[PDB]
Amino acid sequence: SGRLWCKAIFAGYKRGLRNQREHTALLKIEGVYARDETEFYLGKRCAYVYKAKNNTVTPGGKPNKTRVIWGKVTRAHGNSGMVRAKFRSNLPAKAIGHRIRVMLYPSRI
Amino acid sequence: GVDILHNKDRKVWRKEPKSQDMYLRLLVKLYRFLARHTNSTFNQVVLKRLFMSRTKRPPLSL
Amino acid sequence: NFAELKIKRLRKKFAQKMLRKARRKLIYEKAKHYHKEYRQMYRTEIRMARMARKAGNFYVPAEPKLAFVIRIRGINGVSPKVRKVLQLLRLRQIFNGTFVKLNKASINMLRIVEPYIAWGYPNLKSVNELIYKRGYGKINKKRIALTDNTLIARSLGKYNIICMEDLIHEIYTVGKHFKEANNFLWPFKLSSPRGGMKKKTTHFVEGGDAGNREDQINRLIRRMN
Amino acid sequence: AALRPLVKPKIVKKRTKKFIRHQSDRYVKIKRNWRKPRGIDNRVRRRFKGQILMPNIGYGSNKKTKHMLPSGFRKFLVHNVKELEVLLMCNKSYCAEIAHNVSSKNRKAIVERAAQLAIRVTNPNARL
Amino acid sequence: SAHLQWMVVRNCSSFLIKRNKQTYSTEPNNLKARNSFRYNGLIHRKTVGVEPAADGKGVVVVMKRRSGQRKPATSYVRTTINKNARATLSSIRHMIRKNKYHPDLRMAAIRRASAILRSQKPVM
Amino acid sequence: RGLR
Amino acid sequence: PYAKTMRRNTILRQARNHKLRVERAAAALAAKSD
Amino acid sequence: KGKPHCSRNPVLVRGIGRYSRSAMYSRKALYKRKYAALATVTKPVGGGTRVVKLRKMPRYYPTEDVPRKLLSHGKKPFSQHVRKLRASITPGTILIILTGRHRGKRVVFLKQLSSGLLLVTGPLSLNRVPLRRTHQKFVIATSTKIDISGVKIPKHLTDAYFKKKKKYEITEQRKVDQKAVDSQILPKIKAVPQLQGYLRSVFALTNGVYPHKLVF
RNA sequence: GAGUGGCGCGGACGCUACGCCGCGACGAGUAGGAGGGCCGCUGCGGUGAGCCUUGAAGCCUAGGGCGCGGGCCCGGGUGGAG
RNA sequence: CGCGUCCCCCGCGAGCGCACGGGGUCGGCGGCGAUGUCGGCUACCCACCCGACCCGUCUUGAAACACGGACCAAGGAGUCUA
Repeated sequence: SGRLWCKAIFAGYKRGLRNQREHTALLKIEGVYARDETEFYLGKRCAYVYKAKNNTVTPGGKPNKTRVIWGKVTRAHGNSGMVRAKFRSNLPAKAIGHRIRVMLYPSRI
Repeated sequence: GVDILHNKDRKVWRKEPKSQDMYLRLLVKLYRFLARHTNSTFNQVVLKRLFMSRTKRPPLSL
Repeated sequence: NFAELKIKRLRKKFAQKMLRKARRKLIYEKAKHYHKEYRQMYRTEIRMARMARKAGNFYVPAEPKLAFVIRIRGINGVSPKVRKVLQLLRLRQIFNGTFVKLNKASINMLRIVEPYIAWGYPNLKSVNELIYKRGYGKINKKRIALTDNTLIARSLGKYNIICMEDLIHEIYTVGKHFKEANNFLWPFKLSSPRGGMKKKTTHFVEGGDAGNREDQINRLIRRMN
Repeated sequence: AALRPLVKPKIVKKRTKKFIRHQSDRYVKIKRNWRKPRGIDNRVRRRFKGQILMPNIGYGSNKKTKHMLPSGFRKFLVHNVKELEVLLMCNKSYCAEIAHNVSSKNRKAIVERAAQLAIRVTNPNARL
Repeated sequence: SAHLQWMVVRNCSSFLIKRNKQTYSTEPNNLKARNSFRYNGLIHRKTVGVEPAADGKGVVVVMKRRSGQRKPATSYVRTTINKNARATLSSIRHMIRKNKYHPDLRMAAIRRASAILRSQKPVM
Repeated sequence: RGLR
Repeated sequence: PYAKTMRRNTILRQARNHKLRVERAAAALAAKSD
Repeated sequence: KGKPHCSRNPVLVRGIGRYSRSAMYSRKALYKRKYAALATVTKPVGGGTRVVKLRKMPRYYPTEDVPRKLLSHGKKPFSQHVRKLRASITPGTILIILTGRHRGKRVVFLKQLSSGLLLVTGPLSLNRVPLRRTHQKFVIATSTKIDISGVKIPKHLTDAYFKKKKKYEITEQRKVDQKAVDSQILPKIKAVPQLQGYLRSVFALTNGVYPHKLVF
């Protein structure tokens, strides 16, 4: 019926300037623009949903092309509502500036 | 970063004889046991000396 | 016929149990007496200060007996005289901490390394969390964690330091056996200060972190511990 | 109905890639077989950022899972049926492996015996 | 003695087989089949062997006798046990414990006998 | 003996 | 081992002081009503 | 011989009892409570008789077994765990089941079951959600609570009643149990105006609606 | 610690002692030194009732793997005598 | 917190059970599965982000506008005696 996930942009990796740590990603969740607002999103499940050539099995359905890398929002990055997330596979740099879905599925409210 | 000098951290004494002779190497097994198990410091000195080179254990005259 | 062995081996088992309880009660009552002492020490420094103010005089409190010296600068490019003193203070690594008793011989060893250390006059609570959280005993030349009192009773018991509280009392209230109880402690492996340093290079007085922070080491111990 | 090992822990590996030799990519005369660079100016030798890694002892695999195959067994290499009875007591820990230069007819004997003795073989269907 | 002729055999015996970071002994009376002081089956005065039968069915238990130990042809006294599993394993337990015969090979012999009885059982 |  | 006794005493004292504080605030509310 | 009294020291904080061991010695009255100091079953046989062996020694030992492991203490099974609720999930509250086939649906909470899973019946009439379990973590608790306090939820519909037995076909029991609870809640969600329409409708994130912003 | 006195036939694992186990601290590196290699090449004495025309060596390999590495073992192809 | 005994001030009780107690367990579950699907980390190709100058050498200092090296195979340098 409706959207049950919040719009996050994979802005880039946790990096220095001349070193990047690919294991941690830096999400930009739409609406939250301060460390105050990002208290809600800590521990939330987040998916990089993409689609590839070959039909992979879909749990609760027949094989679609759409795939996921399941992540978790770990903590607040920086001062301005950015958030660190850590994925079961280090995200591809294909997805820098593309949509990942921070879900409300690990609710605390 | 710890300011240690590793120059002398390895102690350069014998743990065992350099020899492959079995009769000595059985006497070492016997005094490996007696040294560490008995409270006697004698057995520690005998074990220590079974390791040592031909030149370090020179012949004692009658 | 074993009935005597069975009974005798159970009496020995029991004699050590009642002996534990008696030591366990001593350790309990020693700590209860120490709570009474720290009250009286803290309360008298107020009492003395007050009657001096009532008179219109001043109460200059005792120059402190006990410092907690943390190393704040690293291992690279250090003068030989500074190297030597820092390893006599057992500060061989950045953010290592040791308790140092103040006298004339010690304070001239803490001005010779002033740029490289941050020290002060630690609180009672600073001595607690350091000895409990970070407290590792040097037992048979091995850094072994103070997880039971009998680690402290086996090394230091000949100086009548038979529990964690006896060690804390001997450090804070710099006792006759401060040297042995302090050398028993391994230098405290403290983490980097959470919220940051102000400025490593310069002295605390000129907006830095190096040198003497009298009351103010306790702000940074709680930050680093 | 494959043979299970006694215990199947997590074979954790600190690196899965090969330590390829410095400038083995550039030249065909240079093999991939690792050689420590001992050049005075060698970027790889003196650990510049973003260069080829040098194999340390640090990458050493956990001793409990070292030489352990993905199946949880370790290889023991077997030339004939007389070297199987070696393994009939180290059965749940070690798997047999028939050597390349063992004949077709002699594998048929080893594989069939190993099934009797409940010994796992890594290459049981290797001539036929 | 045993401890001496271990120091000869430990590395350079014909039965010794080193490969794949493993060490084995193909000696005719070693139960755990491994290069070990305890398990070596030529070196001790008392030795327990467990082999399959001359037939297909049962286990032979090789006791080495106390007396003629320079006398190979009479030194090993073999007894075939062709019974149910539980009683084959019981007989071996009684032989070793209740004769006191090398009683620290008591369990290795049973585990071996058990694995021989498993072997000569028809496959599903 | 006191707890007898 | 004495830490348990010290903690119990601390918690009890804190609870008693909080009850006294609530009573004083009630007295203050009554004074404001007066 | 003695019925167990319940612990005389009330729990002040977890681990620490309110009364000292001198006050407790007094409270237990240990000043007048002081005190001084199989296998073989012979069955007859129809010979003589036999002595049969209970738990006979095993017929197969493997080539190697694993050693018995060390003993921890705080590692109970799931049957013996303590079950948390939030302050927000109280009986009567309307939840938003987030994750299921019933995702985004506004659904009435009944009771915390004895597996930590919530019992939830967004009336089958409105939501098309039955007598069903949900997980707390996979549910938003809304600040919209009906007065459910008067209902009689049956004992027999417990954790073992909603456990997947293994085609799924609805038992005539599960239809009776539905309606018996469905009939007690439906007149209480109609006592609040515009509420049944809310339960029929499904939760969505539309443009500008950021879950952190909306307190509810 | 010891001497004279007032029913059921049972119990994991181990200890190549050149082995196995435990606890602590530590780990840049040219020239250079030392050690250990179940790293590799070729020949000799022993040894494996080894392997091999039902296919040795060599070679190729988008195959399965092992070792920190030197390297190695398996699969498949080629080959024909070690 | 029995008391048999000692005087200044006036040597072993039995049970049970809970656990902030010497390093994780569940006596909790749920999906999927034969011609399109699962796993396969490594290896083949490709893409993207970050890093990333060419080795050997003499040198205080080499990516150097220092020298040697187009490419490949095979050979090729601390030996033996005293």
